[PDB]
Amino acid sequence: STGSATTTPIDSLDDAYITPVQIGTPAQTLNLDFDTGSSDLWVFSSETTASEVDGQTIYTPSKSTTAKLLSGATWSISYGDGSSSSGDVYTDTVSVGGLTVTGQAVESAKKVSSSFTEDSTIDGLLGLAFSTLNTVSPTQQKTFFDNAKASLDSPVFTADLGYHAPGTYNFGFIDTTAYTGSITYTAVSTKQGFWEWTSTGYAVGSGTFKSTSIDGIADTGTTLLYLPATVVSAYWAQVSGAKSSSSVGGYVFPCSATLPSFTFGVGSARIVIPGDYIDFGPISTGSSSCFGGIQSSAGIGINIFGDVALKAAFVVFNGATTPTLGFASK
Repeated sequence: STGSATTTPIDSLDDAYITPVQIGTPAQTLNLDFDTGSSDLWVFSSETTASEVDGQTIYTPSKSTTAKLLSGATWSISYGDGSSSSGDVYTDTVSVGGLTVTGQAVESAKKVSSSFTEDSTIDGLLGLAFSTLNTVSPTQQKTFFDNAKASLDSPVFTADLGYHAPGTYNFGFIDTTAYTGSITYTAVSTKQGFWEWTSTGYAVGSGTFKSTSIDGIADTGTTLLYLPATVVSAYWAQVSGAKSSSSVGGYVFPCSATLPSFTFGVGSARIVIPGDYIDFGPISTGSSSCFGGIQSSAGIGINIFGDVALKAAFVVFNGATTPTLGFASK
């Protein structure tokens, strides 16, 4: 079996992408953020504190004939940005673009941090990292992808994110019309529970490619590209007037400047991120200072290949026994 769903940017900056997901019987449609950097499927619900809900669509398990409380199970998650959520667990039927899983753990939020409350367009997250990161206690739960794996024609999912445009998430098949050339596959390490891989180097604009190993994770739930301070200083040194601002919390550049491209290595192949994808607009409305898409990973502890990098390629997440990541130009 296969699944295919459209993913849409939440705003004009591609801050996040939402995909419609059907939960329960009769179906309740929620717009979820597909996250390859986490492993929990959690939603805003009829149990969430009324003051912490601001325009989101909520899941109501009492209105679903297939919903069952997972007695005693609780979950608690904290993200890299400082945001958090916790609550109880239900099992229910979940479908993504025609692909149905029965008995999926659906984590019902009782408490959510202000970061989630502010985003009225996001009804929850659908975790696609390895099930070892799931926060359900005492019984750890499987992700939607892990539960669907047996039914799928191939144990894969693909991410095809658009630049200021909708894209696609496919499950169980590789669309050979969505990319040009061939797909380069690279080894994944599952030791930390992420889609962790090693990039073979980088280039700034039309400069020479520097061969160097950059270990990082493929994360659809992170907006920006976070790389080591050395690489990031070499990129921003090419932008006139660019500087790191402590007040802003990262590199900023004059909105009048043209940004060079950034190339990252995948084995012997090159993926080129156009300069426009690195522009995240004014820091405040009317400002002449613009926020950059390539930032330092020094304060994080891990290099992250987020949406800025992923939307420049057709990306294959191969969940076979020996997992691999595939990259192709598009």
